Amino acid sequence: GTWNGMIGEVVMKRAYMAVGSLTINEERSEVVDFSVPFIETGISVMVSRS
Amino acid sequence: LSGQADMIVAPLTINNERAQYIEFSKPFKYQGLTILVKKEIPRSTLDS
Amino acid sequence: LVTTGELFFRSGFGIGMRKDSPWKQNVSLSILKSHENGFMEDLDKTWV
Ligand SMILES: *[C@@H]1O[C@H](CO)[C@@H](O[C@@H]2O[C@H](CO)[C@@H](O)[C@H](O)[C@H]2NC(C)=O)[C@H](O)[C@H]1NC(C)=O
Ligand SMILES: O=C(O)[C@H]1CN(CCCP(=O)(O)O)CCN1
Repeated sequence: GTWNGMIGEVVMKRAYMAVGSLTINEERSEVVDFSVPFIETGISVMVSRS
Repeated sequence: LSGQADMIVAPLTINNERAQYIEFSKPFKYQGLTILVKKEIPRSTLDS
Repeated sequence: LVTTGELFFRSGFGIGMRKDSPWKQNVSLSILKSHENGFMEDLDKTWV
């Protein structure tokens, strides 16, 4: 239940705003406010060019 | 903005103007931008 | 029909109306809920 790391700092107001390459999760959504993303990502697969 | 319809559902981009006028939620679908042409039928040009 | 080169303006489409409406948070809730069940992939396999 207790958040740690960057999320923990934001929850405990130690870090006001957050900066980092962290994706969007529902658990974080309930404890912080997710801003508009600046780049996209997701479940991707990489294969050898061959 | 005139109050005719309540909620909008449509694939509309989010520029600065309408964002200033009204806020938006998370983007349900990512997208990019591309030119489209009806290719070309492969043909070798030469006389004889 | 053929697409171009590389795509540009890597944007997103979501949903937003007048500011008198906290429904957009539930919209984000629904999009993440479908992220947790694979429903946009259902839409993709149906349409896209
Ligand atoms: C919008 O999302 C909010 C966030 O939860 C919803 O608010 C809940 O409303 C239900 C009943 O509709 C209550 O049982 C919960 O206690 C509420 N949670 C909180 C803390 O807000 C709401 O249902 C969603 N849509 C509406 C109707 O605004
Ligand atoms: O939000 C975060 O915590 C980071 C985490 N990164 C996880 C890397 C994938 P996996 O967890 O190792 O399978 C992705 C970028 N955002």
